[PDB]
Amino acid sequence: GFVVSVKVEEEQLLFALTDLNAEIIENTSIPFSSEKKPEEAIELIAKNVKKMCNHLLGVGIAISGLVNRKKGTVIRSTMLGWENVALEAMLHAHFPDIPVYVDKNINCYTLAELWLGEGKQSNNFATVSVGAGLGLSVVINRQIYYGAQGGAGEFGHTTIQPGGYKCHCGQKGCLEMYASEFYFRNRGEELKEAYPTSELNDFHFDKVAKSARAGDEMATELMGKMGEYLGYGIRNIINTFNPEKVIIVGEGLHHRDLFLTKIDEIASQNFFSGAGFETEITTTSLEDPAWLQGAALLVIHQLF
Amino acid sequence: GFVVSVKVEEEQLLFALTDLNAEIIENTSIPFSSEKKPEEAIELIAKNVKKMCGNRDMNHLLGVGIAISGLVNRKKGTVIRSTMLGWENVALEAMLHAHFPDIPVYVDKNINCYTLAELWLGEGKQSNNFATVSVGAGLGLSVVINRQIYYGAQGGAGEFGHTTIQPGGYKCHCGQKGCLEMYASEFYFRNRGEELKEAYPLNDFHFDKVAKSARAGDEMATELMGKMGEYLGYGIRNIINTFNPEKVIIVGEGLHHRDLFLTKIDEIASQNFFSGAGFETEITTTSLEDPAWLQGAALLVIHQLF
Ligand SMILES: OC[C@H]1O[C@H](OC[C@H]2O[C@H](O)[C@H](O)[C@@H](O)[C@@H]2O)[C@H](O)[C@@H](O)[C@@H]1O
Ligand SMILES: OC[C@H]1O[C@H](OC[C@H]2O[C@H](O)[C@H](O)[C@@H](O)[C@@H]2O)[C@H](O)[C@@H](O)[C@@H]1O
Ligand SMILES: [Cl-]
Ligand SMILES: [Zn+2]
Ligand SMILES: [Zn+2]
Repeated sequence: GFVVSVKVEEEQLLFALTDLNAEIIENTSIPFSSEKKPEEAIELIAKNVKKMCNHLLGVGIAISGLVNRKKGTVIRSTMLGWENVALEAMLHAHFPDIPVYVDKNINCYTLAELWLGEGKQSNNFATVSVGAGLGLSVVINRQIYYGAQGGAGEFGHTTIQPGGYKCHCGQKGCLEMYASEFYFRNRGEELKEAYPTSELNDFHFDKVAKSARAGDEMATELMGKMGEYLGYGIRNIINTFNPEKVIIVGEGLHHRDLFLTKIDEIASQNFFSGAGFETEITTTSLEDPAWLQGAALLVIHQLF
Repeated sequence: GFVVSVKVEEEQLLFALTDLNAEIIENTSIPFSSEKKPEEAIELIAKNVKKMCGNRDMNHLLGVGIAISGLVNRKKGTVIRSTMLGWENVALEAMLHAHFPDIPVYVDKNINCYTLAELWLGEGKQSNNFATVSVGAGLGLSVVINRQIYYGAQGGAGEFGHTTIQPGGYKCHCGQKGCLEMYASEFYFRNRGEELKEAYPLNDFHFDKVAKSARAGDEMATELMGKMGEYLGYGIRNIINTFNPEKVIIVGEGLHHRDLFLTKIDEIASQNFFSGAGFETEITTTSLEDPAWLQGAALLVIHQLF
């Protein structure tokens, strides 16, 4: 009795085999750029699901973008450049009598928080992810809020700087262009000429954090500003939702020492704290594999 | 039976007498700036509640509903924080009960009251997840999820006017810098208008006055009004990407001058995460009018009594 879950990131596919309590039995990571390559990615997924396995009760998939959870399709992921991808149908060519379920990445994480994490107690909280992009999932009554057609929570594509950086979504000035890994490239390209002896020219989160800790001037400017914008974003979430608490999650937390304080400084100055009512902003006690545990719970709740 | 409703604005107090369908029977408005004067406001409210009742059996007054800006504790009827008014911990319901100790008094945020009117009387009656956004003196939001207003943890949800649209921008009455309200409401006209004086050699920055000058062809007022509409567009875009509402209902006194900014909203807000995939979100103006703030505050009472 087992479930297989998948997280489709932009530069790697993650897999796990879990039991019926979403406890991980095995997990792996396959380097692959899925950008504009859904068919090839899905063949790799099928191959790697088969590799991990009769008593496969389902496959759960966490992915970026607008998903139709009813049909198992990826309507629009501008993170991946995927347009109307029939993910469930395509995997069912390989695994005919195995349920496939798809949901937005951060919604899957939030299922994990609800069942295993600091969303055990709470009934109204928000989950914000930091890393490659910026994600949001809001829980209202221990239920994820999906909005009219499952698209709620594209908080990364709220405008934080009108007229600012061009986003992958087609808009200018999206929060994700300032309050995620994308900022390091957007701003780092502009700063090259001013900082010609910077170590830094790979703008992945890890590399930027490494250089910032090493005292590189450009890297610390990038990391400092990204934290400020993330602070604005979390403040916005607070003033908008009045959540009981905000739970920060995501791979960016490997470098939390470089931005959490900045987030707290900004986000704790909010509409309700002006009256003396503080909103708790806390980091998840779950780790990176909870994206996969959550995608598994996607299947498990469909069963029971 | 009847109820009396009140809307506490920043420069006037509005009143209505209402039957139990929220139909307005009487109304009045007193020009009074309640800015840092809660005690005087309550005396005026008490006076005008009585005036609304007229010669009626006061025994038939079923309750009083009050629409107001800011963070309200809707259980105790306190105004915890209205930075629009400069009020903090005003025990509005208790102060009123001192005058009317034997009738219910209910308090809620202004745009929540309007949204009750949309739910019962308007374009919200036929929807289950929609967002209501008010334009005028400030920028309000109420979101309905399953035909219920979403209040969040302590009733504070929807301070969307105090999301940051321009980091480092205009100082807001809430204490933050760069709030959406400083760009997508009447406040923008003062904020930006003061900066544009030297560029355009209009001195009253109220919404009505700026609208008048913009229609008359005043370059400054036209520039103010266009940009305000752009910012309101971004605000509504953000609402859409955040909530994926079935629809957005625009409401408020700012709509008296809708022809000066509504097309700018649609241009910006229609470009959103879901419309990129061919799914349009309807953005429409309410068919209700200004008195629905008062009808909503009456519904606040009625639908808590019955
Ligand atoms: O925050 C870490 C997280 O970033 C992405 O997911 C968040 C977010 O990214 C874009 O805004 C999409 O439009 C949203 O639908 C996504 O929720 C990465 O995809 C994810 O792998 C990473 O953990
Ligand atoms: O939009 C017209 C409306 O503006 C104000 O109410 C909206 C909003 O103002 C601030 O952001 C407050 O902090 C919020 O609690 C309010 O909902 C005016 O107070 C109102 O009279 C007017 O109709
Ligand atoms: Cl600020
Ligand atoms: Zn974007
Ligand atoms: Zn503000």
